[PDB]
Amino acid sequence: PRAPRTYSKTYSTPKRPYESARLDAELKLAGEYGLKNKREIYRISFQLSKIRRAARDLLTRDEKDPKRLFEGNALIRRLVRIGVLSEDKKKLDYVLALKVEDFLERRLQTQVYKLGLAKSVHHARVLISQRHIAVGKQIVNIPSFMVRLESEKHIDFARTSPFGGARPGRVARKRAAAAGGE
Amino acid sequence: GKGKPRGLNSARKLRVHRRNNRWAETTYKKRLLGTAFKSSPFGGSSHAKGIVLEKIGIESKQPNSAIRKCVRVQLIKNGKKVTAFVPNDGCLNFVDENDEVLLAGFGRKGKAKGDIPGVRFKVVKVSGVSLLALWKEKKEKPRS
Amino acid sequence: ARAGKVKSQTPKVEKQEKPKQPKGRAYKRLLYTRRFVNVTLTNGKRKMNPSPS
Amino acid sequence: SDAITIRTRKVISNPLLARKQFVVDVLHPNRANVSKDELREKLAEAYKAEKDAVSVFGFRTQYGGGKSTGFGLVYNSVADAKKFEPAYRLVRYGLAEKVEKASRQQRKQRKNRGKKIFGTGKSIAKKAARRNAD
RNA sequence: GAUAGUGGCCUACCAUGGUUUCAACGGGUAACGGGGAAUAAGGGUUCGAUUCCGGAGAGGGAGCCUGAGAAACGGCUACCACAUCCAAGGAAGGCAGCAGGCGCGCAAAUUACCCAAUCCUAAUUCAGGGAGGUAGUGACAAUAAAUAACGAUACAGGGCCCAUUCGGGUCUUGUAAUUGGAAUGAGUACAAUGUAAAUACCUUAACGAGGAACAACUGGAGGGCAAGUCUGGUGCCAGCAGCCG
Ligand SMILES: [Mg+2]
Ligand SMILES: [Mg+2]
Ligand SMILES: [Mg+2]
Ligand SMILES: [Mg+2]
Ligand SMILES: [Mg+2]
Ligand SMILES: [Mg+2]
Ligand SMILES: [Mg+2]
Ligand SMILES: [Mg+2]
Ligand SMILES: [Mg+2]
Ligand SMILES: [Mg+2]
Ligand SMILES: [Mg+2]
Ligand SMILES: [Mg+2]
Ligand SMILES: [Mg+2]
Ligand SMILES: [Mg+2]
Ligand SMILES: [Mg+2]
Ligand SMILES: [Mg+2]
Ligand SMILES: [Mg+2]
Repeated sequence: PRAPRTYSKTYSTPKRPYESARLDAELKLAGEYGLKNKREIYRISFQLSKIRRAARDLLTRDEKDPKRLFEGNALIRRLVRIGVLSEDKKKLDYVLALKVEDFLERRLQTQVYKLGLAKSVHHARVLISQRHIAVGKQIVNIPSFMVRLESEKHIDFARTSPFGGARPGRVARKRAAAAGGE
Repeated sequence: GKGKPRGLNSARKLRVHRRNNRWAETTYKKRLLGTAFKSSPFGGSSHAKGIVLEKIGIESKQPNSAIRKCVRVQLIKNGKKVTAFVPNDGCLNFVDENDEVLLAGFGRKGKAKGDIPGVRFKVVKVSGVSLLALWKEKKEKPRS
Repeated sequence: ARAGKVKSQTPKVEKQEKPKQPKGRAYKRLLYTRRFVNVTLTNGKRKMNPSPS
Repeated sequence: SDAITIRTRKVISNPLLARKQFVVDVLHPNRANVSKDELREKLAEAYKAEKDAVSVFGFRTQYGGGKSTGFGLVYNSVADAKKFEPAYRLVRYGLAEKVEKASRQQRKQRKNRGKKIFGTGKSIAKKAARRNAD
């Protein structure tokens, strides 16, 4: 009889399974951003949709009306923080025009790739999974982390691991050992 | 015009009329009369276990011709006798007389499948093990 | 027996020991390469599984 | 470098329990997990109070090492620590010693058995003896 | 009169009312009510045994004792139903508490550890608590995501300095049981956390990757509907096929 825990399904499947063009688009997207699943894409889409729902609702209310002024503004701020909206477009009307690419071009994946540190997206992903790459001296394991624009300045290798300068570890170490008494 | 009443105080008529009409919608009727419990061999349930009486080959409907390999089953829960199709090429010789079998529906919601006349049920599991598993040779039938 | 004859008849051909497919994100990458990177041999109507005959 | 930069954040002075309570934030660098005893010692050195008048509990590593966050209390005297601190914690520290109960089930059974007799069962014993005999 | 008190609540005398096509009454419910849940343009439709709030019930029906409070069932008395132990005189029962068993079935877990937390009870800081928590089982659902990453050489595609025929290939790509150093947790495991004591997590000494491993399955490839008129077998048979076939 303890208080229930809240779950939420964070993605939504397409309403039509084998829409070929759509499928191809999805594939292309995956290729672009080193996505393990269509599931990731779906998640992103769902997120976008949620935002859109909010925005539309806000629009439906009169402009300069309190609720719109507040909630909508907050949403806009959030978007700007995340780095999906640009400073030109703090508008709420522009929130509807966002599209899936802007969210994917903001993952700790893509960001990692686009700052050096990588050589292709797959490599970056591997690095992320492998516990290389820290943000604010905090090692991030998550490929789809959503880099918060002000933290984007701080993406670097960890103080642990090689690459960012510590003990080589595992394979290199083994090699060294082998070299040692020979 | 339009057959329905429209007036701001009609409401009741709209309700009652709708209720009356609803009975022409078959699914609704089924739900309300409770024909899933009173009739139907499965007691409104997704699956049922039964004991194999005998193995019967059934001749398919027209355009087609082939002996289908079904099984006459008597269900444990009520005692009603039903025909159940045994899917896949071998499989009929996995069954035998006096064997406990798990039957699902066919996939037509009470109606008969394809060309097999009077058969409304699949065979899923014999003596506790999946037919598919047996067929693919992933497990063996642990006698009866 | 009438039942299960065709299966009995068929020659028991064994699966060839192959190099394994790179499962996961790697697989997706491979697929992408096959389709939209290479764009190899395009007829106009771009085919997926062409017959070798 | 071992460093072990210890920090006492969120310091509430509590006269009602004769203690000082705080969030312990400790830095690692290159070293995994600080150990409680060491932390306690450090706290004692910091605060001048005795090592047994210090209590530290509920630690978690930052993820990816580097830091550990936990909770710390420093009592005014050892006596105070003894008479306010939970028994388990004391035992862990090394001050108080383990209470030796049987498994609770056994205790329950014993209680039930006891319930079944009215008064101290010396007369009962005698009855069992004599009656058993004849 | 009775009750804590109001009242046909019951009793005496009297009156003939009360409800109803704006469904009374009766019947059914595979009906506990609600908060809510699933779906999701707007309107709706279906579900709500179940974590909170009400209400009922402790096999069925009665009847009561004690008490501020019970018509209580981990109180009692009886009957009916089912059942134990017996030296046959008698005696004890009530898991819709937790664990567990049998049965029923399409359908559901350990006869585990503890009051440390949450709260509750008592004469009470102390004792008690299968309330509750903690692990065990658990692909109910839900979140995050490993199953490789970057190189060289070796055959092809693409930009082309110029296209007397070449070709260098200056630049970019894919493909080879070619080959190369790097990276890693999945595991293990000193420790230290964690914890009531432990697991596990998070942190980490030590081990831990080269194809035969540290191997991804589940379904499909006529159409609907993404994907073959490839190669064997079968020959209106075996079978497939939700539908057309
Ligand atoms: Mg590390
Ligand atoms: Mg009911
Ligand atoms: Mg209901
Ligand atoms: Mg309910
Ligand atoms: Mg029920
Ligand atoms: Mg019962
Ligand atoms: Mg009772
Ligand atoms: Mg009981
Ligand atoms: Mg009770
Ligand atoms: Mg139980
Ligand atoms: Mg289940
Ligand atoms: Mg419980
Ligand atoms: Mg398990
Ligand atoms: Mg397959
Ligand atoms: Mg098939
Ligand atoms: Mg085939
Ligand atoms: Mg097609």
